[PDB]
Amino acid sequence: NNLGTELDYDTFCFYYDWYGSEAIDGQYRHWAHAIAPDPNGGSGQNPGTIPGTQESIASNFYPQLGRYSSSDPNILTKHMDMFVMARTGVLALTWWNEQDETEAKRIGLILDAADKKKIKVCFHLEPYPSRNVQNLRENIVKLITRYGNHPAFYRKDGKPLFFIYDSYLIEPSEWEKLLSPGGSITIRNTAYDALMIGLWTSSPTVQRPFILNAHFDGFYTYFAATGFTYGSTPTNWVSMQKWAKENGKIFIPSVGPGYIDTRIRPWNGSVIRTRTDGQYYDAMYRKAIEAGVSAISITSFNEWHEGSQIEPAVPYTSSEFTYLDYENREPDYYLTRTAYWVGKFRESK
Ligand SMILES: OC[C@H]1C[C@@H]2N[C@@H]2[C@@H](O[C@H]2O[C@H](CO)[C@@H](O)[C@H](O)[C@H]2O)[C@@H]1O
Repeated sequence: NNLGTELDYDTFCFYYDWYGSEAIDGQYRHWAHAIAPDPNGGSGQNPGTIPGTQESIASNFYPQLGRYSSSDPNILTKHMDMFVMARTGVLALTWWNEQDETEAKRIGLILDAADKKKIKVCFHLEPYPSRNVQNLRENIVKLITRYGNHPAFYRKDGKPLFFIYDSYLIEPSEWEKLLSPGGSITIRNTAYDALMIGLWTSSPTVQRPFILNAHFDGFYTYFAATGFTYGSTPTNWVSMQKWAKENGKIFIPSVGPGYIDTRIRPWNGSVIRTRTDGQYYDAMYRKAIEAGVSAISITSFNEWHEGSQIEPAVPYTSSEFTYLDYENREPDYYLTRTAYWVGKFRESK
Protein backbone atom coordinates (compact mmCIF):
# COMPACT_ATOMS: atom_id res chain seq x y z
CA ASN A 1 0.00 0.00 0.00
CA ASN A 2 1.02 3.71 -0.52
CA LEU A 3 -1.57 5.39 1.77
CA GLY A 4 0.86 7.56 3.86
CA THR A 5 -0.56 6.02 7.11
CA GLU A 6 1.96 3.16 7.83
CA LEU A 7 4.26 3.01 10.85
CA ASP A 8 7.78 4.43 10.57
CA TYR A 9 10.39 2.03 12.06
CA ASP A 10 13.09 4.77 12.22
CA THR A 11 10.89 6.81 14.62
CA PHE A 12 11.43 6.08 18.34
CA CYS A 13 9.06 7.35 21.02
CA PHE A 14 10.34 7.36 24.63
CA TYR A 15 7.84 5.40 26.76
CA TYR A 16 7.54 5.17 30.57
CA ASP A 17 6.01 2.08 32.23
CA TRP A 18 6.31 3.35 35.85
CA TYR A 19 2.65 4.43 36.43
CA GLY A 20 0.52 2.53 38.97
CA SER A 21 -3.02 2.35 40.30
CA GLU A 22 -4.12 1.27 43.80
CA ALA A 23 -6.25 -1.55 42.19
CA ILE A 24 -3.47 -3.09 40.01
CA ASP A 25 -0.21 -2.04 41.76
CA GLY A 26 -1.24 -1.30 45.39
CA GLN A 27 -0.38 2.43 45.03
CA TYR A 28 -0.97 5.21 42.41
CA ARG A 29 2.76 4.87 41.58
CA HIS A 30 4.38 7.97 39.94
CA TRP A 31 1.04 9.86 39.94
CA ALA A 32 2.25 10.21 43.55
CA HIS A 33 5.82 11.54 43.56
CA ALA A 34 8.36 13.29 45.82
CA ILE A 35 8.93 17.01 45.17
CA ALA A 36 12.67 17.53 44.49
CA PRO A 37 14.55 19.93 46.81
CA ASP A 38 16.18 22.99 45.13
CA PRO A 39 19.86 22.00 44.50
CA ASN A 40 20.75 25.73 45.13
CA GLY A 41 18.18 26.24 47.98
CA GLY A 42 20.23 25.48 51.14
CA SER A 43 19.68 23.02 54.04
CA GLY A 44 16.48 22.04 55.92
CA GLN A 45 14.14 21.89 52.87
CA ASN A 46 11.09 19.65 53.50
CA PRO A 47 9.71 20.02 49.93
CA GLY A 48 7.07 17.31 50.54
CA THR A 49 5.23 15.03 48.12
CA ILE A 50 2.44 15.10 45.55
CA PRO A 51 -0.07 12.54 46.82
CA GLY A 52 -1.36 11.17 43.48
CA THR A 53 -5.02 11.72 44.37
CA GLN A 54 -7.50 12.37 41.52
CA GLU A 55 -7.15 16.11 42.35
CA SER A 56 -3.32 16.28 42.78
CA ILE A 57 -0.99 14.28 40.46
CA ALA A 58 2.72 14.69 39.70
CA SER A 59 2.22 16.52 36.36
CA ASN A 60 1.42 20.06 35.22
CA PHE A 61 -0.95 18.32 32.67
CA TYR A 62 -3.69 15.69 33.17
CA PRO A 63 -4.01 12.42 31.22
CA GLN A 64 -7.14 11.74 29.13
CA LEU A 65 -6.88 8.13 30.41
CA GLY A 66 -6.74 9.28 34.10
CA ARG A 67 -4.39 7.81 36.74
CA TYR A 68 -3.68 4.65 34.75
CA SER A 69 -1.61 1.54 35.52
CA SER A 70 1.23 0.73 33.09
CA SER A 71 0.31 -2.97 33.82
CA ASP A 72 -3.37 -2.58 32.74
CA PRO A 73 -3.72 -4.55 29.45
CA ASN A 74 -6.71 -2.31 28.44
CA ILE A 75 -4.51 0.84 28.86
CA LEU A 76 -1.71 -0.82 26.86
CA THR A 77 -4.18 -1.57 24.00
CA LYS A 78 -5.17 2.16 23.95
CA HIS A 79 -1.49 3.26 24.02
CA MET A 80 -0.66 1.01 21.01
CA ASP A 81 -3.64 2.52 19.08
CA MET A 82 -2.17 5.99 19.95
CA PHE A 83 1.26 4.85 18.54
CA VAL A 84 -0.60 3.77 15.34
CA MET A 85 -2.30 7.22 15.12
CA ALA A 86 1.14 8.91 15.61
CA ARG A 87 2.81 6.54 13.03
CA THR A 88 5.60 5.94 15.61
CA GLY A 89 6.82 2.37 14.86
CA VAL A 90 9.22 2.00 17.83
CA LEU A 91 8.40 2.20 21.56
CA ALA A 92 11.67 3.01 23.40
CA LEU A 93 10.94 1.50 26.85
CA THR A 94 12.50 2.97 30.00
CA TRP A 95 14.41 0.16 31.75
CA TRP A 96 15.47 0.42 35.41
CA ASN A 97 16.65 -3.16 36.14
CA GLU A 98 14.09 -3.60 38.97
CA GLN A 99 14.71 -7.44 39.01
CA ASP A 100 11.13 -8.03 40.23
CA GLU A 101 8.30 -10.15 38.83
CA THR A 102 6.09 -7.00 38.37
CA GLU A 103 8.69 -5.53 35.89
CA ALA A 104 8.95 -8.89 34.06
CA LYS A 105 5.15 -9.18 33.75
CA ARG A 106 4.78 -5.56 32.55
CA ILE A 107 7.49 -5.87 29.86
CA GLY A 108 5.78 -9.01 28.48
CA LEU A 109 2.36 -7.25 28.44
CA ILE A 110 3.90 -4.28 26.56
CA LEU A 111 5.55 -6.56 23.94
CA ASP A 112 2.30 -8.54 23.50
CA ALA A 113 0.17 -5.37 23.07
CA ALA A 114 2.76 -3.80 20.69
CA ASP A 115 2.81 -6.87 18.40
CA LYS A 116 -0.99 -6.78 17.85
CA LYS A 117 -0.43 -3.40 16.07
CA LYS A 118 2.99 -4.19 14.41
CA ILE A 119 4.72 -1.81 16.90
CA LYS A 120 8.31 -2.65 17.86
CA VAL A 121 9.97 -2.32 21.28
CA CYS A 122 13.56 -1.39 22.08
CA PHE A 123 15.06 -0.63 25.54
CA HIS A 124 16.18 2.72 26.97
CA LEU A 125 18.81 1.64 29.52
CA GLU A 126 18.59 3.99 32.51
CA PRO A 127 21.24 4.81 35.14
CA TYR A 128 20.37 1.95 37.54
CA PRO A 129 22.47 1.47 40.72
CA SER A 130 26.13 0.42 40.14
CA ARG A 131 25.51 0.35 36.34
CA ASN A 132 28.83 -0.59 34.69
CA VAL A 133 29.84 -2.26 31.42
CA GLN A 134 29.95 -5.80 32.94
CA ASN A 135 26.39 -5.74 34.34
CA LEU A 136 25.28 -3.83 31.18
CA ARG A 137 26.60 -6.75 29.08
CA GLU A 138 24.83 -9.23 31.41
CA ASN A 139 21.57 -7.22 31.10
CA ILE A 140 21.85 -6.90 27.29
CA VAL A 141 22.34 -10.70 27.14
CA LYS A 142 19.32 -11.18 29.47
CA LEU A 143 17.05 -8.83 27.45
CA ILE A 144 18.05 -10.38 24.08
CA THR A 145 17.69 -13.93 25.53
CA ARG A 146 14.29 -13.24 27.16
CA TYR A 147 12.73 -10.94 24.51
CA GLY A 148 14.88 -11.27 21.32
CA ASN A 149 12.55 -13.90 19.73
CA HIS A 150 9.38 -11.89 20.64
CA PRO A 151 7.85 -10.77 17.28
CA ALA A 152 7.69 -7.15 18.60
CA PHE A 153 11.40 -6.99 19.56
CA TYR A 154 13.03 -4.26 17.43
CA ARG A 155 15.93 -4.86 15.02
CA LYS A 156 17.55 -2.44 12.56
CA ASP A 157 19.33 -4.30 9.68
CA GLY A 158 19.44 -7.45 11.87
CA LYS A 159 20.73 -5.73 15.09
CA PRO A 160 18.91 -4.85 18.30
CA LEU A 161 19.15 -1.15 19.28
CA PHE A 162 19.61 0.29 22.80
CA PHE A 163 19.55 3.92 23.93
CA ILE A 164 21.91 4.51 26.90
CA TYR A 165 20.77 7.38 29.15
CA ASP A 166 23.57 9.38 30.89
CA SER A 167 26.19 7.23 29.06
CA TYR A 168 28.78 9.91 30.14
CA LEU A 169 28.56 8.49 33.71
CA ILE A 170 30.82 5.70 32.32
CA GLU A 171 34.39 6.37 31.07
CA PRO A 172 35.21 5.67 27.40
CA SER A 173 37.97 3.25 28.55
CA GLU A 174 35.18 1.10 30.13
CA TRP A 175 32.85 1.45 27.10
CA GLU A 176 35.76 0.30 24.82
CA LYS A 177 35.81 -3.08 26.64
CA LEU A 178 32.15 -3.67 25.64
CA LEU A 179 31.89 -1.85 22.30
CA SER A 180 35.27 -2.12 20.48
CA PRO A 181 35.57 -5.31 18.37
CA GLY A 182 38.78 -5.95 20.40
CA GLY A 183 37.25 -5.18 23.80
CA SER A 184 37.81 -7.59 26.73
CA ILE A 185 34.01 -8.23 26.98
CA THR A 186 32.98 -7.22 23.47
CA ILE A 187 29.49 -7.75 22.09
CA ARG A 188 30.80 -7.23 18.53
CA ASN A 189 30.59 -10.37 16.32
CA THR A 190 28.53 -12.16 19.07
CA ALA A 191 24.85 -13.17 19.29
CA TYR A 192 24.41 -10.11 21.55
CA ASP A 193 25.70 -7.39 19.22
CA ALA A 194 23.52 -4.25 19.11
CA LEU A 195 23.45 -0.66 17.89
CA MET A 196 24.43 1.26 21.03
CA ILE A 197 23.18 4.88 21.00
CA GLY A 198 24.83 7.11 23.63
CA LEU A 199 23.59 10.43 25.01
CA TRP A 200 25.34 13.41 23.39
CA THR A 201 25.18 16.21 26.01
CA SER A 202 27.85 18.95 25.82
CA SER A 203 30.20 20.59 23.26
CA PRO A 204 31.80 18.78 20.30
CA THR A 205 35.28 19.21 21.90
CA VAL A 206 34.13 16.79 24.66
CA GLN A 207 31.49 14.67 22.89
CA ARG A 208 33.32 13.84 19.60
CA PRO A 209 36.29 12.04 21.28
CA PHE A 210 33.91 10.46 23.86
CA ILE A 211 31.69 8.87 21.14
CA LEU A 212 34.70 7.69 19.10
CA ASN A 213 36.75 6.39 22.08
CA ALA A 214 33.68 4.64 23.61
CA HIS A 215 32.85 2.94 20.25
CA PHE A 216 29.16 3.94 20.32
CA ASP A 217 27.29 3.21 17.07
CA GLY A 218 25.42 6.52 17.37
CA PHE A 219 24.04 9.22 19.63
CA TYR A 220 20.79 10.85 20.70
CA THR A 221 20.09 14.07 22.62
CA TYR A 222 16.91 13.22 24.73
CA PHE A 223 16.05 16.65 26.23
CA ALA A 224 12.75 18.11 24.96
CA ALA A 225 13.76 21.65 26.14
CA THR A 226 15.65 23.52 23.40
CA GLY A 227 18.98 24.93 24.62
CA PHE A 228 19.12 22.80 27.80
CA THR A 229 22.34 21.24 26.44
CA TYR A 230 24.48 21.78 23.31
CA GLY A 231 22.95 18.54 22.03
CA SER A 232 19.34 19.73 22.56
CA THR A 233 20.03 23.02 20.68
CA PRO A 234 18.53 22.29 17.22
CA THR A 235 20.72 24.87 15.36
CA ASN A 236 23.64 22.42 16.11
CA TRP A 237 21.92 19.44 14.43
CA VAL A 238 23.20 20.06 10.83
CA SER A 239 26.84 20.09 12.12
CA MET A 240 26.22 17.08 14.43
CA GLN A 241 24.79 15.10 11.45
CA LYS A 242 27.82 16.12 9.26
CA TRP A 243 30.20 14.77 11.94
CA ALA A 244 28.06 11.62 12.36
CA LYS A 245 28.14 10.87 8.61
CA GLU A 246 31.96 11.52 8.42
CA ASN A 247 32.56 9.12 11.39
CA GLY A 248 30.09 6.29 10.53
CA LYS A 249 27.76 7.12 13.45
CA ILE A 250 23.93 7.16 13.61
CA PHE A 251 22.53 10.51 14.87
CA ILE A 252 19.01 10.20 16.35
CA PRO A 253 18.06 13.74 17.45
CA SER A 254 15.32 13.99 20.08
CA VAL A 255 12.30 16.27 19.48
CA GLY A 256 9.56 17.17 21.93
CA PRO A 257 6.41 19.28 22.10
CA GLY A 258 7.34 21.34 25.16
CA TYR A 259 8.72 21.02 28.70
CA ILE A 260 7.43 21.87 32.19
CA ASP A 261 8.27 19.99 35.39
CA THR A 262 7.44 22.59 38.08
CA ARG A 263 4.92 20.37 40.03
CA ILE A 264 7.85 18.02 40.94
CA ARG A 265 10.71 20.60 40.51
CA PRO A 266 9.22 24.00 41.51
CA TRP A 267 12.71 25.64 41.27
CA ASN A 268 13.21 24.51 37.63
CA GLY A 269 11.06 27.14 35.86
CA SER A 270 13.96 28.32 33.60
CA VAL A 271 13.62 25.00 31.65
CA ILE A 272 9.93 25.64 30.79
CA ARG A 273 9.27 25.62 27.02
CA THR A 274 5.73 26.70 26.10
CA ARG A 275 3.82 24.54 23.58
CA THR A 276 2.20 27.57 21.80
CA ASP A 277 -0.63 25.45 20.25
CA GLY A 278 1.91 23.09 18.61
CA GLN A 279 4.28 25.72 17.15
CA TYR A 280 7.17 24.62 19.43
CA TYR A 281 6.80 20.96 18.32
CA ASP A 282 6.59 21.97 14.65
CA ALA A 283 9.78 24.06 14.90
CA MET A 284 11.81 21.31 16.62
CA TYR A 285 10.57 18.44 14.35
CA ARG A 286 11.29 20.62 11.24
CA LYS A 287 14.92 21.14 12.47
CA ALA A 288 15.43 17.36 12.89
CA ILE A 289 14.13 16.63 9.35
CA GLU A 290 16.18 19.51 7.81
CA ALA A 291 19.36 18.09 9.45
CA GLY A 292 19.01 15.09 7.07
CA VAL A 293 19.09 12.35 9.77
CA SER A 294 18.19 8.63 9.23
CA ALA A 295 16.14 8.33 12.46
CA ILE A 296 14.30 10.60 14.96
CA SER A 297 13.43 10.09 18.62
CA ILE A 298 10.45 11.74 20.39
CA THR A 299 10.66 12.98 24.00
CA SER A 300 8.16 11.74 25.01
CA PHE A 301 5.08 9.52 24.75
CA ASN A 302 4.30 9.86 28.47
CA GLU A 303 6.93 11.55 30.71
CA TRP A 304 4.04 13.37 32.45
CA HIS A 305 6.33 14.69 35.23
CA GLU A 306 8.32 16.70 32.63
CA GLY A 307 5.37 17.85 30.50
CA SER A 308 7.01 16.46 27.33
CA GLN A 309 4.20 13.97 26.60
CA ILE A 310 2.38 13.62 23.25
CA GLU A 311 -0.13 11.27 24.97
CA PRO A 312 -3.62 12.89 25.06
CA ALA A 313 -4.24 15.35 27.91
CA VAL A 314 -7.58 16.92 28.94
CA PRO A 315 -8.55 20.18 30.63
CA TYR A 316 -8.96 19.69 34.40
CA THR A 317 -9.37 22.05 37.33
CA SER A 318 -9.49 20.41 40.76
CA SER A 319 -9.75 21.96 44.23
CA GLU A 320 -5.91 21.40 44.48
CA PHE A 321 -4.52 22.50 41.07
CA THR A 322 -5.45 24.11 37.73
CA TYR A 323 -3.75 21.86 35.13
CA LEU A 324 -2.33 23.02 31.82
CA ASP A 325 -3.96 21.46 28.73
CA TYR A 326 -3.63 21.43 24.89
CA GLU A 327 -5.41 24.83 24.79
CA ASN A 328 -6.89 25.57 21.35
CA ARG A 329 -5.98 22.03 20.21
CA GLU A 330 -7.90 18.74 20.82
CA PRO A 331 -6.51 16.07 23.22
CA ASP A 332 -5.11 13.88 20.32
CA TYR A 333 -3.53 16.87 18.48
CA TYR A 334 0.07 15.85 19.35
CA LEU A 335 -0.57 12.27 18.07
CA THR A 336 -2.00 13.48 14.73
CA ARG A 337 0.71 16.20 14.43
CA THR A 338 3.36 13.51 15.04
CA ALA A 339 1.83 11.55 12.09
CA TYR A 340 2.11 14.73 9.94
CA TRP A 341 5.84 15.06 10.78
CA VAL A 342 6.50 11.30 10.28
CA GLY A 343 5.09 11.82 6.75
CA LYS A 344 7.46 14.76 6.11
CA PHE A 345 10.38 12.73 7.52
CA ARG A 346 9.60 9.78 5.17
CA GLU A 347 9.30 12.14 2.18
CA SER A 348 12.95 13.30 3.07
CA LYS A 349 14.46 9.83 3.81
O1 LIG B 1 14.36 8.46 30.55
C1 LIG B 1 15.39 9.40 30.87
C2 LIG B 1 15.01 10.37 32.00
C3 LIG B 1 13.69 11.02 31.63
C4 LIG B 1 13.14 11.95 32.70
N1 LIG B 1 14.06 12.94 33.29
C5 LIG B 1 13.62 11.77 34.11
C6 LIG B 1 14.66 10.73 34.47
O2 LIG B 1 14.23 10.02 35.64
C7 LIG B 1 14.37 10.80 36.86
O3 LIG B 1 13.30 11.74 37.05
C8 LIG B 1 11.99 11.14 37.12
C9 LIG B 1 11.03 12.33 37.18
O4 LIG B 1 11.08 13.12 35.99
C10 LIG B 1 11.93 10.31 38.37
O5 LIG B 1 10.62 9.74 38.49
C11 LIG B 1 12.98 9.21 38.27
O6 LIG B 1 12.96 8.42 39.47
C12 LIG B 1 14.35 9.84 38.07
O7 LIG B 1 15.32 8.83 37.87
C13 LIG B 1 14.89 9.70 33.38
O8 LIG B 1 16.09 8.97 33.71
